[PDB]
Amino acid sequence: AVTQSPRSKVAVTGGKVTLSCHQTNNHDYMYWYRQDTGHGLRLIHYSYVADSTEKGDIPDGYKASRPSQENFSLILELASLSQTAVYFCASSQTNSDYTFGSGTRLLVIEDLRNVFPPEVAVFEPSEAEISHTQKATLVCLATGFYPDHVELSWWVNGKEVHSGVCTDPQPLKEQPALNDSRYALSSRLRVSATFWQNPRNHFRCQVQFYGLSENDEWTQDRAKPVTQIVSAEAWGRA
Amino acid sequence: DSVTQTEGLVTVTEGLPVMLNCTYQTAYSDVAFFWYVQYLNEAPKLLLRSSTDNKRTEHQGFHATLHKSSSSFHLQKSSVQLSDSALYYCALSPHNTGNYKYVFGAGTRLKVIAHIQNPDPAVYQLRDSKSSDKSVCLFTDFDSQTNVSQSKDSDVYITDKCVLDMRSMDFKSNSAVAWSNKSDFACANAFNNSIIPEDTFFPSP
Repeated sequence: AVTQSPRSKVAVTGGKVTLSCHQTNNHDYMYWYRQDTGHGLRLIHYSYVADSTEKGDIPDGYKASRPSQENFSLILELASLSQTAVYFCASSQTNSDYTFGSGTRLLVIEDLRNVFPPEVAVFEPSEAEISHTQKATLVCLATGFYPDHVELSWWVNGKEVHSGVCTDPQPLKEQPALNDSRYALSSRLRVSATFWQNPRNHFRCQVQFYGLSENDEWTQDRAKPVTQIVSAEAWGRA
Repeated sequence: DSVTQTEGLVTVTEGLPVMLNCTYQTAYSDVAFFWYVQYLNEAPKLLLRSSTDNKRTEHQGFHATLHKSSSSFHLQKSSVQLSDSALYYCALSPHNTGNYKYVFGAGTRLKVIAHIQNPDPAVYQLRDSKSSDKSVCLFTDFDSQTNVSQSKDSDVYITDKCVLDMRSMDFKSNSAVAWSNKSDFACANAFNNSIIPEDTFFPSP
């Protein structure tokens, strides 16, 4: 009923940015909030009127345009480092309770040169755990990525699994000293010893990275660090 | 005009109750009150709403009763579950004023922790599948009352505990991971910085 676009953006200090919202459900009201740890959800701009806008609690550094009843858009002329937050779009009927979009993670940085996709690696379960508890834990490690815009998933024999899985809620800084430090994320997949012992079983750790877009300039030697998937595979051992 | 929620993080073990406070300050009389839940990376979704004083609302074992007299709209639950770990927003909305807009509180993050009936702490070493020289130390099977802490070394990385559930075995387990590149990194030396149990199994092998 409510869709946000883009789902993720890496922008540059000074660059022009545009976040779009498209309501499939007809509503008079549409809002744009930014979510911040400590501040919570704060309003930037809203629209009562299908073809005009009104300023929220923090309109500073923002511009918003509602050219349709169904389309409310957020615009930043000079993307500031301050503007990095998760943005939420919500539409409501005046009487009605809000319906929310899934949100867009926007990251304004100094150098797109800091952008890197992850390195994924699968670590085989220990024979010690295999004997002691008759269970086998596989570890996945996604390292050296910037920004922390990743989604990790496990795939057993071509199907996505959720049971016996646990992923870190938030990633962790590799060099906590540096401001623009790269990240690391771990995940655990626990199977029964039998399931790992079987060499015919296939385990895959999938990492969806969100980085640069097609339109972003890349004047560097290394591969453009665009939005992509990075995987690591494993088969049982006896 | 003003919505005030409990500050920080609320850690509760599964099966136990919870109370997430929400007090407000509004000039208006006809007002709608809300609780929205936000599960990791998903949109905030309505959980409970009421506009009538003293009436109790129930949803997923989550109740809230409006107390206009003390400006209270607390969120409660008698027996919390692991799926209840989320960020909870308390909200206020004055009806019949023209321009409809919410007034949110800062939010309260609830973290729910597993009840481990049969623990057996251990630190195993895992090896990489491709080109097997890299290693990770797996600290697992400890009770929820064990807290993992980050290393005093800048070359060592330690992730916080995280429960996983094997639905088939009705079995749940806490795990924490440690890795480093440096030659000075042992699995026996990996979780010294943390209060690890006396009966922590360390394989020779």
